[PDB]
Amino acid sequence: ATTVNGGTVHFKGEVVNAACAVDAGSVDQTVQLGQVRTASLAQEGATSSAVGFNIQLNDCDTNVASKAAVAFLGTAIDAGHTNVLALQSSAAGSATNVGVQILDRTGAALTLDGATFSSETTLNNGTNTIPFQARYFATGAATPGAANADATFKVQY
Amino acid sequence: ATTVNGGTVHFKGEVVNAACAVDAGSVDQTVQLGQVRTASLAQEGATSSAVGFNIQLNDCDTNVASKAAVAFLGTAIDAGHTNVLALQSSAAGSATNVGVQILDRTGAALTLDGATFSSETTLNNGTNTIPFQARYFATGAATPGAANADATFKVQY
Amino acid sequence: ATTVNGGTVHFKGEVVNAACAVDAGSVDQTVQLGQVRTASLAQEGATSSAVGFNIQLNDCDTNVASKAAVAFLGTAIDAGHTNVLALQSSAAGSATNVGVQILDRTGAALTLDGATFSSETTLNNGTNTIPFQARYFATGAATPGAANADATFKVQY
Amino acid sequence: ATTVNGGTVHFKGEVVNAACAVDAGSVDQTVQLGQVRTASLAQEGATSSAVGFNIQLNDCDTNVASKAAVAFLGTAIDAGHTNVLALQSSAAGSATNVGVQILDRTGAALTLDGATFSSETTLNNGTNTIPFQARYFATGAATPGAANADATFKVQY
Amino acid sequence: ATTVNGGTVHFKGEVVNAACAVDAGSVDQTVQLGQVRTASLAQEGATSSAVGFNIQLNDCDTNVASKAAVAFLGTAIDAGHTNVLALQSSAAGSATNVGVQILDRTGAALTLDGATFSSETTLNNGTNTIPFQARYFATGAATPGAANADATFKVQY
Amino acid sequence: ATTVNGGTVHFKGEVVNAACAVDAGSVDQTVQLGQVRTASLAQEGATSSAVGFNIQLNDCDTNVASKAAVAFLGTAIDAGHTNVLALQSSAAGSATNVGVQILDRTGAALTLDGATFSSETTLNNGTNTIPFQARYFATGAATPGAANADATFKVQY
Repeated sequence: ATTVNGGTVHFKGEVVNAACAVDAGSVDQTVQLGQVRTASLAQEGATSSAVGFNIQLNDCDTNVASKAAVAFLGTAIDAGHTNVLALQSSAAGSATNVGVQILDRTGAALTLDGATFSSETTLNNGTNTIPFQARYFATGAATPGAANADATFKVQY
Repeated sequence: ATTVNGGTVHFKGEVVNAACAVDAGSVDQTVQLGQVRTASLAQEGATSSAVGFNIQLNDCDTNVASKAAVAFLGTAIDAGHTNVLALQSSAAGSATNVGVQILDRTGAALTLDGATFSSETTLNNGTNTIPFQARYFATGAATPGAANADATFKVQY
Repeated sequence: ATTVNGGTVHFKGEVVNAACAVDAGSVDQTVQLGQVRTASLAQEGATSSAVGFNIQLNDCDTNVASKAAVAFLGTAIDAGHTNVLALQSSAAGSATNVGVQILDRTGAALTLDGATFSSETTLNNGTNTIPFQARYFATGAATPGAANADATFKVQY
Repeated sequence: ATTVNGGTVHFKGEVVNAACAVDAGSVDQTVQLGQVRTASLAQEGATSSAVGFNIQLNDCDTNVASKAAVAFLGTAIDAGHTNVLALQSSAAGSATNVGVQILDRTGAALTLDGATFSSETTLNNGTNTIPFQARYFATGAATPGAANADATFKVQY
Repeated sequence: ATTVNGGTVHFKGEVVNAACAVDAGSVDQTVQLGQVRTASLAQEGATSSAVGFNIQLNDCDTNVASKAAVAFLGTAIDAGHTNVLALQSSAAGSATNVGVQILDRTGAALTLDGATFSSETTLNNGTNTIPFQARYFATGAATPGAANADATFKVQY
Repeated sequence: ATTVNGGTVHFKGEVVNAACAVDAGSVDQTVQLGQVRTASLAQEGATSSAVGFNIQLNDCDTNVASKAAVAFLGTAIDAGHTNVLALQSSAAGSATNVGVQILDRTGAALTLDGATFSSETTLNNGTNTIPFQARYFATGAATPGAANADATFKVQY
């Protein structure tokens, strides 16, 4: 009695054929960076502190593959600096001459092409986790405003 | 001085005459499933792990009705299997011979007709929450690709 | 002062005498299919992935009728295959030996005659929504080009 | 080499001398009304729900004029009811004893004479938009069939 | 080799000459209201709970202007109640004798004329955000059905 | 009993013979730019912040082709500046001496001819995504008004 309709529910997923699958808690997330002062970013080559995140992998069989690495794809700020993201801004006066890198666990930047791969990682029989860091990078004088970036990634076995 | 026009803002809502109303945070949402390997879906009757969601109800008076149940409506993959969604794909080569079910809290699939109702649930004077789960189901051999589903629902008092 | 004429505005609507009326957002719409490769459509009986749409009904009284179904009317590609649309092309070299079906929620094709009706659907006191799917179908070898189809429909109480 | 003629292309436009000009996307458009049941239109004074549209104005200087209003011109169904359109039908048995009004943002009908003007509207330096609504109106008992209306308009500064 | 055409991409934007510009994430959005029971809207003067939204402003210089306020423009349900939206319905039997207001941060309704402005707001050198609320309002007895509204806005410096 | 006709439904799609097909969610879309102040666009060579979009590809086989790139086709504002769109305006006083570019992931403008191609991109076995950015560009002094652009594209394997 007194039946009423509801709303709508969507679904998102994938079916892949590889060694180890990507956890559902890491297909889309949001890492914060907080704020950073212009006095810490004065000249070219300036660098702030870094925060970290991770990529979780589940149902990981060692008998079909041994190691794993990743690769990233974004948008360079300049053809001279081929390792810094551009700014996925809101087209309403964001910051100028800034950018964010991606640091490997070995401690180096990555080439944003989708072909440069990172170092290897030995796996287990189950849950595996690979950490990464990110930090701001400047190519000169900094300006106040806003800053947002966005990128995708890709793994290899 | 210097007045400038803005943009446009829309509104969506309903007015219903029933016992307990649907929360605004659950008329439209998006639950992720992540990924799943083809090796876990080999033969007919294959089953992966399940994630969960919930439906929130507010302003719920016990004096006009006691219990509540739901029902779902989608699209079957086959007339033999009357409890599995089809794939609301992008018509660009998604996965084949897969599908997603809906598991009740009593632990059974539901008939996608909009007439089969679930078990009852005792209510409170205020916020009430009913949980559900979903998981992948196969009817044979699996293929790589993509997978998206979509369905609506309907309650009863 | 300084009065200037404007343009012209048209109106389209209907007045029907039935149980439940058709929403204004679904008397005329356009569903996309994107693209599809010829390698996925090789032999007779080939099938691609499917996208979905819906028909919305409003002001729906249960006291005058209980269930509802639909029927479609188009143009067959052949008298042997009485369930596939032809191609409402632009007469400038579109694709050959392709076509689009309509899948019911029970998971079957429909006979394009305007007399074959689909399965029933229980109604509410208000907004009701009935989903459907569509996908490409081939009767042999496929050719590149373009593809457009068009059809009408009809309901029953 | 191998030159072939094409087709024909037309042009439509105006040159006016006033404060603010009419956008090209609103000299001719088509607003739908969907359907409406005869049970909602039973006696004289019956009223259905309303949909809305808008008129867009561009290059609007405030220094030459301040406010603006509109006026409409159509065909009355009766000399007693001087605010309801007639039915621009197809002379093949459309609906009887129906009609459509035009509601101002202040919430009143308009006199279809081309001399009754609406309320004022303060302007900006650029894009301005004035909304309006329309709904069905009856003067007695309704009949099934079809319904189409058409009208023009005129502004004032 | 094997070059294939793509689709079509559009663009929307504005160029304004003022103090502080409107963020791209708020020129067009959609706020939900969920559902509301008829028992909470019984007599004239009835009121339900409220949800909130905000308007984001970027690249905001304090040296050219100090404060800011907004104004709204819609369609009144009645000339007696000059602060309640009408219902931008689908002309297929939506709800009757309902409506939605707009509450300022000072806690008052707004006059839907496009000339009544709200209270001031002190600005920063960059991102600024102004919140607002909305809730259902009734002028008598409520009916079941649907409810949709739509309005535009306009700022001042 | 009491059968009533419905409306009309259209279909749009393509059949192509290439390596990787275009997703249905990206044959036609609309990216917003919001607003931008005239003070940020003062002289020739002025530049605002950028927003981003992407092109999704599905059912992508690596065994028939390896890399992919795109090309664009629009309308230049001048024969001296062969990389800036014109303004697909409404012929009612839009902005003057503005325009929008397209930035590659390598960080350069593109020649609007339909023959200049972008950089390569390594592919996967399935879903692939290629990002791009867009921003306003000026060739002198800016004017207030409106701004809309439109372009098509084309891929290569």
